[PDB]
Amino acid sequence: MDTSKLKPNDPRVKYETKQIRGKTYSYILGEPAGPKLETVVLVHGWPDMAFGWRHQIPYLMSLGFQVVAPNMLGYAGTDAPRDLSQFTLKSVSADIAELARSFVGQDGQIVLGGHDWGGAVVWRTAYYHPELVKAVFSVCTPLHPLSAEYKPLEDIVAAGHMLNFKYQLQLKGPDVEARIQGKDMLRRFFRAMFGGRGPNGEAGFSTSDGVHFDVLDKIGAPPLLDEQELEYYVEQYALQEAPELRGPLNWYRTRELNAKDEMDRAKNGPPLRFEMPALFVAASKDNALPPAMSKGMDAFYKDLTRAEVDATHWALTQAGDEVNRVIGEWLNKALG
Ligand SMILES: CCCCCCCCC(=O)NCCCCCCCC(N)=O
Repeated sequence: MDTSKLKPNDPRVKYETKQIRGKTYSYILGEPAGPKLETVVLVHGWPDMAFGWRHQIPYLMSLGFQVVAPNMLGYAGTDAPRDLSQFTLKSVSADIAELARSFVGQDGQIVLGGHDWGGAVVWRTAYYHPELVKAVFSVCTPLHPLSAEYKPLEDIVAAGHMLNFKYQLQLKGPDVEARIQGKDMLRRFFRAMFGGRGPNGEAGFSTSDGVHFDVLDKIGAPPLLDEQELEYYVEQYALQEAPELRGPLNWYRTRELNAKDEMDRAKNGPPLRFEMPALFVAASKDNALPPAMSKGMDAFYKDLTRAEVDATHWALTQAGDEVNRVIGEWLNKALG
């Protein structure tokens, strides 16, 4: 079995859809080499897609795992509902549970893995659906406690707090959705998000201000995507109806809806408490999700393995071989 990363439209995997909780979900499905050990479900974040797991998918297949990597709500071939309540962490966790059980049966279990917003999804999925999740891991995204209060992010950052998330104000508003439309702008956006730079070192993205629109036309080739990977992201994002980023950006519009869900759990539901084997892979150079943010995370876990790779936010690809090894060795211990 060939273990190198997926290429665009790689024939080693299948590309399918299923109706899941009223929505069409598209996904990558890779079948195990050998008798199946487990089914692994992998969950990307923003602005990624299932292909963001292209280093992990064939690796995990070669280890004996069936792999299901959906394009998440809003992305590529998956529906983008207009109703923001579909985008909450609880509703998307329920989508993941139904999709998982459509492969493993209602009584089955999965290994669950996430990155970025997907990392937040998978911790919530393990909390909402402990019947289903046998082991869970996240790259970059630490646990965050159940919301006990709702405060507008504008007020939080105006008091000088959570300043690494201030870019979420721009993303939640109209500017990015209105300006990044069509394949020409999508192409410049992805050159920016995957590290391309301008003639005087201009960056296309900052955690303080979000997308730097006025440098996008000067951004050069991204070091973290090759030319056909970049065009694949453009083509797949162009599957969404214009404005193409409405779906992905809806992940920034749910702070109040998620707070409503989680204030109820903070007062009446069970505590945030993970009894199943868990792994957290921090990324040293992620400015949006810095390792120090994982502070007192260990207190919420019976069995948390920690790792840290020296990589940017795009650790799944930039450090794909290292992340694969960390996951495989942890999974081997967790399952054995
Ligand atoms: C822990 C609190 C709850 C989870 C919050 C997760 C926030 C996810 C998110 O907003 N990710 C977007 C980052 C932007 C990529 C940066 C590209 C530029 C580059 N790295 O080259």
